[PDB]
Amino acid sequence: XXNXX
Amino acid sequence: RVPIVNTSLVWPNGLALDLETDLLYWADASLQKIERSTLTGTNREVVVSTAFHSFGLTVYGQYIYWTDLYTRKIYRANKYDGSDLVAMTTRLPTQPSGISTVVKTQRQQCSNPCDQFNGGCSHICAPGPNGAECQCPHEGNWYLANDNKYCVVDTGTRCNQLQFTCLNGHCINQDWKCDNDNDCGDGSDELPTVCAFHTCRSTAFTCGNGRCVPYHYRCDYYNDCGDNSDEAGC
Amino acid sequence: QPFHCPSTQWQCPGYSTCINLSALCDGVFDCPNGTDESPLCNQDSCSHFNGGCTHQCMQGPFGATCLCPLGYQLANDTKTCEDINECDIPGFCSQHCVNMRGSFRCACDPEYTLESDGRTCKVTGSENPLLVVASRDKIIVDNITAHTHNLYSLVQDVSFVVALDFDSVTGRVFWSDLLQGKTWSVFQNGTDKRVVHDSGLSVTEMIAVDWIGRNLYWTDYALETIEVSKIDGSHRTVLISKNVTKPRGLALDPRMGDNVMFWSDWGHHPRIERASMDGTMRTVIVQEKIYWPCGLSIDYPNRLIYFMDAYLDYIEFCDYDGHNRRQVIASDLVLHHPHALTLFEDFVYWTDRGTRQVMQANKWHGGNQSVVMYSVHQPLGITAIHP
Amino acid sequence: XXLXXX
Ligand SMILES: *[C@@H]1O[C@H](CO)[C@@H](O[C@@H]2O[C@H](CO)[C@@H](O[C@@H]3O[C@H](CO)[C@@H](O)[C@H](O)[C@@H]3O)[C@H](O)[C@H]2NC(C)=O)[C@H](O)[C@H]1NC(C)=O
Ligand SMILES: *[C@@H]1O[C@H](CO)[C@@H](O[C@@H]2O[C@H](CO)[C@@H](O)[C@H](O)[C@H]2NC(C)=O)[C@H](O)[C@H]1NC(C)=O
Ligand SMILES: *[C@@H]1O[C@H](CO)[C@@H](O[C@@H]2O[C@H](CO)[C@@H](O)[C@H](O)[C@H]2NC(C)=O)[C@H](O)[C@H]1NC(C)=O
Ligand SMILES: *[C@@H]1O[C@H](CO)[C@@H](O[C@@H]2O[C@H](CO)[C@@H](O)[C@H](O)[C@H]2NC(C)=O)[C@H](O)[C@H]1NC(C)=O
Ligand SMILES: *[C@@H]1O[C@H](CO)[C@@H](O[C@@H]2O[C@H](CO)[C@@H](O)[C@H](O)[C@H]2NC(C)=O)[C@H](O)[C@H]1NC(C)=O
Ligand SMILES: *[C@@H]1O[C@H](CO)[C@@H](O)[C@H](O)[C@H]1NC(C)=O
Ligand SMILES: *[C@H]1O[C@H](CO)[C@H](O)[C@H](O)[C@H]1NC(C)=O
Ligand SMILES: [Ca+2]
Ligand SMILES: [Ca+2]
Ligand SMILES: [Ca+2]
Ligand SMILES: [Ca+2]
Ligand SMILES: [Ca+2]
Repeated sequence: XXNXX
Repeated sequence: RVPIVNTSLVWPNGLALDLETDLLYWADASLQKIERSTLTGTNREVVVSTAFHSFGLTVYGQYIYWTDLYTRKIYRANKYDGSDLVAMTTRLPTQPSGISTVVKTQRQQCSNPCDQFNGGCSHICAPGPNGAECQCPHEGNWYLANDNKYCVVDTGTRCNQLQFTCLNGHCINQDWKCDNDNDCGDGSDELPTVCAFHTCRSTAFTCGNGRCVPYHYRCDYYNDCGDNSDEAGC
Repeated sequence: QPFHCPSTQWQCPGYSTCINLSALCDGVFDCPNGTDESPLCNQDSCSHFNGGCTHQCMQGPFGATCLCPLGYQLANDTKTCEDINECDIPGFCSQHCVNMRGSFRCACDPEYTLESDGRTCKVTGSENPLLVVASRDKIIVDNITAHTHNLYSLVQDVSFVVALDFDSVTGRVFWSDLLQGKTWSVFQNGTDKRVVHDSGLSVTEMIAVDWIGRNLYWTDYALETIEVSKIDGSHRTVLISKNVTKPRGLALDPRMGDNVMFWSDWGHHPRIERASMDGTMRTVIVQEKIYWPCGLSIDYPNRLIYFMDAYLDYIEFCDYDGHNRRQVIASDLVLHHPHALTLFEDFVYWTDRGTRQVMQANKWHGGNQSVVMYSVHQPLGITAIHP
Repeated sequence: XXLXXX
């Protein structure tokens, strides 16, 4: 997915 | 600035360092594994073969703790081989991010060269592998003049090795430093930072306060040594 | 040479300082760490009747040291050499490990041939194995041709396949359809889809054919029975019914020496049960540290029953009596909800309903983990077609 | 995933 916080 | 491990990392969210054994740990979110290696990155190994979307990582004692974004838990495993894998928390209401240990015992301590006259740097210094490394602030354009000890404005007027660079950009000749004469005007060439490591020409005379004067400035027309040591002991 | 102590003066480890040679175990710490007063000092030289060592001997600066040949190890007190029991470490020898005085002997079943190393053996046949898995809509068979995996469907009219097994005598593939409530059979070439059980099935979990006695065993979750029938499905009877709550797993050992059956039940008080086929000699073999047991398979050369767990998330094996229980994959996040199990040579294959993948790994230690294929739906059944 | 295949 997204490697965000 | 050099790369340590750079072959197959994708999404290295976590990084940890174990001072007890000097091994480096990191975690990958896409590869979903936690790897260890030496500080040089030679003895690379895999500690945990499946760690999901790990974000934070921290090693204390015999275990490595990491938070997982996918399954909102905190896990642990043995730092050497990844055994004893258990979940510290239930599924948290939100995704945990970041992790650290609170340790009361003082960690490894070493003598900071910056603790002595700011290490000779002008504004900001940090202890390097061999000695204190000077640095310049984030605002303004600067360059490491004067043996990388002085941060001076980067106007492009680079000046000769036969000269001493001031904080004002003026380059008096290098013999004028630390003679208790404010040749800089603002006293930059006379600050205690440089005089603690400077030294007096062999063809000059050394003052008690660290200043340097030619011999014809002793017991002479006027006092210019700063502690009356030129006029004393003729 | 660069600055160090290149002369005979005894240099302490890591330091730029060297000391006199008389310092060794003389009573006063001379090196910064006291290496002269070494923990291995005050041991008699090898002139003291070989220093008591049972093999070759050393009498270096640090007291004395006993050494042993290959296949041997030191005792705790370094008094004598001791043999390594190479068969006591699982997976060291693929089949039938035998321990010698300082070495090991190995052999494999008549279907296997030993390799250059005397530990590993491979199948003697010239035919590669086939891996058959049960996706919801289709049956997927993997041509295992030197890791050149090639997916293709086996049968087309499948709607919901759960169980899978094969008959080597006739070369057919058996499966049960959950939506149709039928058991089918086909040739490995996808031809001759004939029915065997057309009614009397509600939720058939796994199917295990008896290739020696020409029988067919299966477990039905809704009926809570273990049933047996002829290989063509003619004569059906209920085999096990007393305390059978939620039977899932099923494995068979039709070899006349064993003639034994195993099944798994995940009701209250879950357990793995062992009984002789015809259900006379019934006993429980595994009931400790078990919760949602799922899937069974038998290592025929070693007579080990491999079993899996969906709640505790492990893969284990044990003897036919339940003893020598061991873990191959435990405390590992790779397992989420494994369902079915399959063995071949030294590899173990299982289907995971959580990750929707069928995976592989060393059937002894659980390493060398890899992915076999990704399935759109949950892969339920799995079996390996090979003589 | 619930264990009941049905
Ligand atoms: C798919 O495989 C099946 C099973 O092999 C094939 O069906 C039949 O298989 C037999 C195997 O022996 C073939 O050989 C025949 O055996 C009889 C035994 O008495 C023998 O008398 C015959 O002379 C012959 O050797 C048999 O030919 C074959 N049946 C057919 C229709 O040819 C089936 O053919 C295979 N289908 C495909 C897609 O090739
Ligand atoms: C990954 O890291 C290695 C160093 O560990 C890099 O290898 C160096 O590459 C430079 C050129 O970029 C050479 O001048 C060095 O001699 C190389 N060092 C060695 C030991 O080979 C490698 O280029 C890096 N690769 C990437 C993709 O950054
Ligand atoms: C699938 O596996 C089968 C069985 O091993 C392979 O069939 C043989 O393959 C070899 C090598 O190509 C041929 O020389 C033989 O003639 C084949 N025999 C038969 C009965 O067909 C087949 O090639 C494999 N197919 C794929 C896609 O790998
Ligand atoms: C089926 O279940 C019952 C209940 O667990 C079994 O009865 C128990 O059997 C043990 C001996 O193995 C006794 O020690 C218990 O006292 C019994 N409990 C009760 C409540 O009766 C019974 O043996 C099982 N029967 C079969 C055919 O396996
Ligand atoms: C995965 O398979 C590889 C071989 O494909 C294994 O590699 C061996 O690892 C052991 C232990 O480090 C070494 O002693 C051998 O020299 C290795 N052999 C080869 C051919 O690489 C490896 O053991 C397997 N997985 C594990 C348990 O690490
Ligand atoms: C050897 O010593 C260790 C540590 O005391 C002990 O744990 C181990 O059981 C001993 N092994 C044998 C074979 O005596
Ligand atoms: C003083 O002497 C020290 C040691 O030799 C350094 O050379 C230093 O650079 C000297 N000072 C000057 C004039 O640069
Ligand atoms: Ca001056
Ligand atoms: Ca003067
Ligand atoms: Ca000593
Ligand atoms: Ca031995
Ligand atoms: Ca689970």
